[PDB]
Amino acid sequence: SKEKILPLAARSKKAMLRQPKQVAYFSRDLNYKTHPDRSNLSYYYLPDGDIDNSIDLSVGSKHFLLGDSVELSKLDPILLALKEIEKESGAKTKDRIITWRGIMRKLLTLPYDSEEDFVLDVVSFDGQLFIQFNVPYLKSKDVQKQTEFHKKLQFSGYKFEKMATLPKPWPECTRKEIDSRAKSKCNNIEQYGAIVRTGISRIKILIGGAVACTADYYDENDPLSRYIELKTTRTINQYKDMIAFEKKLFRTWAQCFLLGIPKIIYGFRDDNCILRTVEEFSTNDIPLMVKNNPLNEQKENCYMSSINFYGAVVEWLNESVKDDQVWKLSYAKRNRQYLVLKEVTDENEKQQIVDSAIPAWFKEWRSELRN
Repeated sequence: SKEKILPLAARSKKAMLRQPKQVAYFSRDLNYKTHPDRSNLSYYYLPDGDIDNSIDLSVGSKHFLLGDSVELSKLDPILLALKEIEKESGAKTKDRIITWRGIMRKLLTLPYDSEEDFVLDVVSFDGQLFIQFNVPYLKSKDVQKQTEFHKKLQFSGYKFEKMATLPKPWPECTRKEIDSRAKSKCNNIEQYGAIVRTGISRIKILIGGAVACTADYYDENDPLSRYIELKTTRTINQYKDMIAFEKKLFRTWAQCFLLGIPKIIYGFRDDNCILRTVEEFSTNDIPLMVKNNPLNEQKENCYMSSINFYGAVVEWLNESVKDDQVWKLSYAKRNRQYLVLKEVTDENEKQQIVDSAIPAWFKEWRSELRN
């Protein structure tokens, strides 16, 4: 089993970035059946009075259910989307890299935020690298998932998301469902997402993304501008707080910039899970705020280095695997020097990984496509 080593300090300054461009959207139901609709597409709404009212983010914690990552981190929604893309287009797309935003954000953050361990399938069916999490690794993640404070934090985030949104546009949204947001559950299953055909170097990449909610409505021409991402962290009170804040904004900027989402509404929950203050951000403004901070003015801008490293990673991916060759891309927190690109063999793990990642529905779909 051949293996290739990619140094962690490698950079590709040549590659420039194409602007993000959405192609299609989806609405996964509560039964993990993805549908091509905007059922879960919510609308942002939060007056200043609500954050003046000291809303509690911990109420109804026991009701917080959540699905499992094994069947969640699956390319099946993107696979269906591409299925109709080639259904009416009639020809395979030039896109090569297909994955989820989580892997991309993790590998962008790697040069400076390297505290991550993961294994990535590198299946190359039909000359289209369907990178996604290794399915046996997903089962192992359940043990690695393990407490109560972290789950409380995710519940705080989802409650903040539910409190600052609306199932319908504000005009048609009746008062009863305005004053019913706090009495609903927090389902971590149904989501609204879309596929983005971004670009780095000379490779077209399809990335799915769980869109939190649109700003005021859905713009039929440039939907990316109207999209908003909702996040919340502990309130800032000292220098260590704002340093952790800056790291969180680094990773959030990486996430949004890969999806090309301009706005960031960023909550500030206190010690006891209560929202205290909120404030907004623009995606393009993040590096300027970070590198022009009057407080603790003190290196260089990690954004360009991360972008160049990600371009080098894309070049590595498109140059390493030739065709229909499954690999396993992994990184250990103790490595800190290289990327582990090993290929799996024995014609059993390869076949089971291919079947799990790509259902036969897509595999048979390409058969008539070649016809």
